[PDB]
Amino acid sequence: KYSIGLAIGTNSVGWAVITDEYKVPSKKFKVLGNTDRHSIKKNLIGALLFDSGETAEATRLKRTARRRYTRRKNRICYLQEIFSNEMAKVDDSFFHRLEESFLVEEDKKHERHPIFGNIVDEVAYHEKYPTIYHLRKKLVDSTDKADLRLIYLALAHMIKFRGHFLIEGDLNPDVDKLFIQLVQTYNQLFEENPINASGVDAKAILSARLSKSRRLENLIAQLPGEKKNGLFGNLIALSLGLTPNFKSNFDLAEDAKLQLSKDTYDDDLDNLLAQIGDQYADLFLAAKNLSDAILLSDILRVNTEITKAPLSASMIKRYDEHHQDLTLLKALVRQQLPEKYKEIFFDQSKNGYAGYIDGGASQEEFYKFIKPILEKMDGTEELLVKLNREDLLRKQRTFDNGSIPHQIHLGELHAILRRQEDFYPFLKDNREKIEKILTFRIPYYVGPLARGNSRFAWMTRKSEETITPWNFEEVVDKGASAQSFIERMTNFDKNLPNEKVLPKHSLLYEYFTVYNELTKVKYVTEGMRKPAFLSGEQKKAIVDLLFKTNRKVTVKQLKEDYFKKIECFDSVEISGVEDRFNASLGTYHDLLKIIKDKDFLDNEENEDILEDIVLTLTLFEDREMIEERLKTYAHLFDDKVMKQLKRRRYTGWGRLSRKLINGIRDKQSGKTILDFLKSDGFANRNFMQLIHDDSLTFKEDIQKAQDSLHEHIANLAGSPAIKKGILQTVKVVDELVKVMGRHKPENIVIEMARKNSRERMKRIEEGIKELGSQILKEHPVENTQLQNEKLYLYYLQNGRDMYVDQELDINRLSDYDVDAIVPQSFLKDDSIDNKVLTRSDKNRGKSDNVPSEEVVKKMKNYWRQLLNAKLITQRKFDNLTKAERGGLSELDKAGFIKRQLVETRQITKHVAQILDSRMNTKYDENDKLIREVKVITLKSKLVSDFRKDFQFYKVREINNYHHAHDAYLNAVVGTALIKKYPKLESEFVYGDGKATAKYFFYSNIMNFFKTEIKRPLIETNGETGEIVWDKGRDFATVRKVLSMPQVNIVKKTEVQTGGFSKESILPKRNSDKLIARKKDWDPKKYGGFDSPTVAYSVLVVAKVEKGKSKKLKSVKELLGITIMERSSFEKNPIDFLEAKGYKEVKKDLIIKLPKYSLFELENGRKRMLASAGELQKGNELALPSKYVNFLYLASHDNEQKQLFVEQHKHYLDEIIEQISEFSKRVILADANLDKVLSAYNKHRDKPIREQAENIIHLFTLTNLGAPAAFKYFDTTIDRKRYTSTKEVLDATLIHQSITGLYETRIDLSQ
RNA sequence: AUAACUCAAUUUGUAAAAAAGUUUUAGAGCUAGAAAUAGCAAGUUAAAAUAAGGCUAGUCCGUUAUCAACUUGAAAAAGUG
DNA sequence: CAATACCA
DNA sequence: TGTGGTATTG
DNA sequence: TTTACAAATTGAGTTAT
Ligand SMILES: [Mg+2]
Ligand SMILES: [Mg+2]
Ligand SMILES: [Mg+2]
Ligand SMILES: [Mg+2]
Ligand SMILES: [Mg+2]
Ligand SMILES: [Mg+2]
Ligand SMILES: [Mg+2]
Ligand SMILES: [Mg+2]
Repeated sequence: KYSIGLAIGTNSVGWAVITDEYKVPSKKFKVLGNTDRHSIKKNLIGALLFDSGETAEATRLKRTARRRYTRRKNRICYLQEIFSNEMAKVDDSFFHRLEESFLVEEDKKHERHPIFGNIVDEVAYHEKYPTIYHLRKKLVDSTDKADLRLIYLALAHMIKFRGHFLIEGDLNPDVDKLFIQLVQTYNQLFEENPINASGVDAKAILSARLSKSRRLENLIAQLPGEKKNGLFGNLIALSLGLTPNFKSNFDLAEDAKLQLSKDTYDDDLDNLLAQIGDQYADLFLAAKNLSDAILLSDILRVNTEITKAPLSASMIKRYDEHHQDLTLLKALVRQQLPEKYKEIFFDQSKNGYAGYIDGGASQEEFYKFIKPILEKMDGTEELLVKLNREDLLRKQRTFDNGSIPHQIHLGELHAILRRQEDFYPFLKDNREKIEKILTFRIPYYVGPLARGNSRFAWMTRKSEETITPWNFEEVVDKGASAQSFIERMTNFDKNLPNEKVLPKHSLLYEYFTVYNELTKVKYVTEGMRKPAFLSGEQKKAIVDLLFKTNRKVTVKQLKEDYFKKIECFDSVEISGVEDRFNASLGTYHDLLKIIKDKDFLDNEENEDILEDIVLTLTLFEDREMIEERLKTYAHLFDDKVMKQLKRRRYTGWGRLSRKLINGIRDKQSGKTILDFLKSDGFANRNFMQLIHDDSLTFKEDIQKAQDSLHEHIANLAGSPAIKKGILQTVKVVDELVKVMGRHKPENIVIEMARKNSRERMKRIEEGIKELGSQILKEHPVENTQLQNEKLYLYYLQNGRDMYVDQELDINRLSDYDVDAIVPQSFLKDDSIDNKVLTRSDKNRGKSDNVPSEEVVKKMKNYWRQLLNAKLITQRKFDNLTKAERGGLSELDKAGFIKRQLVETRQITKHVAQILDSRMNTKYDENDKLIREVKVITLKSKLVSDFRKDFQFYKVREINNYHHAHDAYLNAVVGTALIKKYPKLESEFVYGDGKATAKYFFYSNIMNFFKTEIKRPLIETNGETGEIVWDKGRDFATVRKVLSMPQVNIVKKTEVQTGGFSKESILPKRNSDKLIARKKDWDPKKYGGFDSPTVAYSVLVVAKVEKGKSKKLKSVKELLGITIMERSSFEKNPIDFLEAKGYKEVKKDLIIKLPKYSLFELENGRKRMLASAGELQKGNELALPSKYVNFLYLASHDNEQKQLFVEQHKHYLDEIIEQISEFSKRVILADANLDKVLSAYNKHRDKPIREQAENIIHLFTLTNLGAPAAFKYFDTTIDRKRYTSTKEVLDATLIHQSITGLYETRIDLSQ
């Protein structure tokens, strides 16, 4: 009797019920509650709206951060624990004074001076050590016995802020020396061509505070006859951390583009050295050394002969220079600009020095402020020099201290420990403990150190001790934990669910892939009548001769190196492989290079061992654990080989198990899968064939060896945003089926709808750096500017034309074109992957295809450079160069066209599967499923084109009806489509020369609706005779449906979750709005939080005390229960409310009111709950469809439409009138309405297009939900808010089911 | 439609870490003047907190997902036009 | 208790 | 961006 | 801000059920 239409979105689900003749039914539904109404008429069409479902990222970030905080605190605790006794002998209350430092003097239990406990000693301390780094340096260098408190302070300061762990090994803090060394190995390599390094200050040039490239050019500038692109130049550039290509230096064909910071460098250099010889290893090693020394050089900036604390010395340098320069600046301003002195050094709100030190001004803002002040005056040259160096008036605690490795803090810590252990025995006994406190780090592959109460943890205990940094290796089972880290995420073999999957780089797996690809190769020569398979002997010969001697195997190598040299063929045609084999034996060659024993690798006896080794290399990444794991094989190799093996690492997992590949044997033959791959008589059967062959036993054994709705939907792949929509639409369908008397629909039609700046700037920076371009230095940008498409494309194309080979102009982007690589008539692609910036799109070649062969030939190399620089992707490149591969065939065109109407997205298929499996649950006499309900999926293009062809226009900003209308149209068009063409069920319905034909077929699939293109008035199906569409009266029905005033729009009521409030930590203030950051921290003294989020409101009817005498007065109001207060209120609401001050609370009248709670008042006017103290607009403006269509036409053959617009331009005043009466009845914002009427009367002189486009903006005044601002023409209209929820307390509350068809209304007159 | 492999791109989920920022306190302000108020000297650092907190007491957990109303029911869930 | 600006 | 909390203004 | 890891998914290709 009926079908269902569905439109699934990220913030909405549209639904509709249709009958046989495309009508939507209307029904009487019962109304519950305490009001007048017993029932209500409802149309069976509507839409559910909801806030976006969120990902789990933020929660994760905060969680991990939390853990870091508690662990840091623990570190400090360990330290103090060690210091306890001996500190008790010296100062009874030192640690207590430390821990209560935050407290106001009034609340302190001890003296207000932290370190010593009296004014004179404290002032003395600060006088001697103005910063902590002074004390650090003192304690590192001096030999005197020191106060235990200062020792503690230094150690604790080093431990609390320890630095990163991005560098492995030990650091011992130079550049001149290693530079001389590089020159040495260079000149000792190139005797005929020497370099003169005399008078060259390598230290000042390389450690200079400049960009790496500039410094490179500075160094090269001191070398005559030497250029930056030369070998030595590339070595220095390697040391500066650029991306040099040593190809041109060594006449290579393979580009030696090698970056030092890149993780693959250590293998890139082996790959390169294997080509030019091993004499050159010295050189590159020296280069790396110099690179390290340079890195240490941006960090330290102080001679290592003065002290063993270069870092602290550097901070002290910052201090001294800040002092001197501050004195200088003060004097200068005193002399020359005496009127600006107060502004600069006294006002915190002005970004001067005062705002820099005492205000919220950053170093960048401060530098911005004094730049023209320094420029305007005289004697401020070097100050400007330091300003451009970002080295002017530096603080010591700065944003750029993230460079500091933990090894140097560790260096100072160790030095201090060694220094003072000569006086304090406990420092001697606890040196390594403290060092480990700074050093220890929980491995990422271990996870939280939990004991059964963490859903995130996986680590296994080797003993039931409390875990400390010092007993970690003995208590934690590192191996089992590291293994569990991987195995809890990896797949099992689908075919054998109890078997683990092999490593992707396993030798056996690669043998499998190579043989599987090899088995389906065929060849023909002159003498043979038909192409033949490769035999077992041939396959083995090819493997041994080609696959075991070459990294990759090409077709040419197959022909020449095999078919010519062995089979004696001068010519042969091959069909199994393209250009070169996809599979290869990479691990075989890796291990061949490492262990240097082909016979060992070829011996079948060593199979298990090699598999275990590769497994170890894959499963782990820790070199120590890898080493311990490989110990059982230490007797088989030399120590050198053992270390090389240690360095070798792999990642990634296969798809099949070892038991599937080479374990299970066929009962009759006794052969495994791999055995069949290597030899199978005449029929070289595939893995797919072996697995499905009824004459073998594999299929038998495999078939032998073989989640609620919410969980199922949650486990799908996709954004949680769309998943929310999926669950919601399932629930909607359930309710609709319930409404229809528990009868199932005939059909269900579903349609599914289709920061970054940082990533963009990153892409462009790395790309340009790879390209070695200067365009970034010549044309500097900001990430916010890259939001512009043409500019982003400009930088991605290195400021060149993508079709012509010429430079473009940044200032002329408005004259250029953005062309689509594959025409948008075929591929609806809006991404950068299908877009390109060119001067004129006519230069692309033909507009009917991929860019011409001419262009491809002209630009291929440039595109290659862009590819290697990651400025374009592989897909973009392949699309750009398709013309040399025959361009777009007709098959491709037909395919694209059919893809424009046939959904292929996996997630939608999952939706259809869920619905289908929920509806059809019965099987027939042949044990086959009975499909009572047909689930159809369409793309949005069908309904969109339908609306555009018969003028059922959509304007989103008028109201929310368009979702529901979309669902309806989905149902109609879908059912009609399959009723007309029952053959297309394979394409649209869930479950189990010609190119031109398919093209024209799919391109005119929707022609049966049209009356002329010339077709009959009544459209039926040829075989059945059943009428599918009546052009005379069905369009009328659709038009009546879209014109229906009442449509069930329901905003999902949701409890608010998340953070308690704004994170801002505010200063103290006299306001009850402030919230304590800790239990005893009175916010009037300490400041705290502000602006909490209400989880849900609550209706309270009770009494409150009034006046001095506390007279009980009856009240009725809304109380906002915050997220922080929720658990307490839910534990015992009465006690909570009474604690709030309420008395004699009517417990049974307590009503929970989440956000978006709906209330109705007088003239059909509605409000939604935005908070406990604010409301949202609750009504929908049902504008008559004539006005919607008129607006659509006016705001955007065409001449008939223009004539319609001009003949009906009086519609404007009518639309304004409708908006006006609606606003007067429901919105109640007279000031804004006056502004609107006035502004509209102002621009009544403007063209019709413009007036329509700006009338579009006016609907935000009447839109459902939260009020917002909008510009009519140039007049901004500020939002009017509903800052009181009082009127709601006497309105009628409305409880709605998911469709809004079931209602319970409560008159809040109590 | 499905399976294995090659190349690339995207998305989701988890763990271990760094540097800032903010807040209160501690870095004896000095003179003149009864008084607000002038004139000048100064500033770079540190401690502690970083969701209130919880029991399961761990070097653990605390911001995702999920949620009309009513009848029941501790609760989970069923039922109701 | 408006119009209303600023904030995260 | 959008939108609910807050102090200020009257 | 940095490091380490797994899984789908899309889409250009080779071979199959
Ligand atoms: Mg805490
Ligand atoms: Mg030179
Ligand atoms: Mg600071
Ligand atoms: Mg190939
Ligand atoms: Mg590994
Ligand atoms: Mg939530
Ligand atoms: Mg800080
Ligand atoms: Mg509801």
